[PDB]
Amino acid sequence: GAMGDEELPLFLVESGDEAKRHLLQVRRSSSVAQVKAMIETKTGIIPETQIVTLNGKRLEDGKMMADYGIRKGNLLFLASYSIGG
Repeated sequence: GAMGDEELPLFLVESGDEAKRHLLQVRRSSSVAQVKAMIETKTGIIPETQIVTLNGKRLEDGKMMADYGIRKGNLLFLASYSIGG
């Protein structure tokens, strides 16, 4: 509606392969649920299994980027659940 920057950039670093890098713009107030929603739009990995991690912190449900005190174009580490057993 008017001039103003709300959304904030981000950096996706695949844990399995550092070569896989993807910069995505998402609001800080955006919760990991919506943020990861985009992460799926680019990677395709189901959210329920997508384990993202901020600066030493783990991405929880309902938690917003701002909750982690992130910054414009903050670093994010992408991960995925494993079998183990």
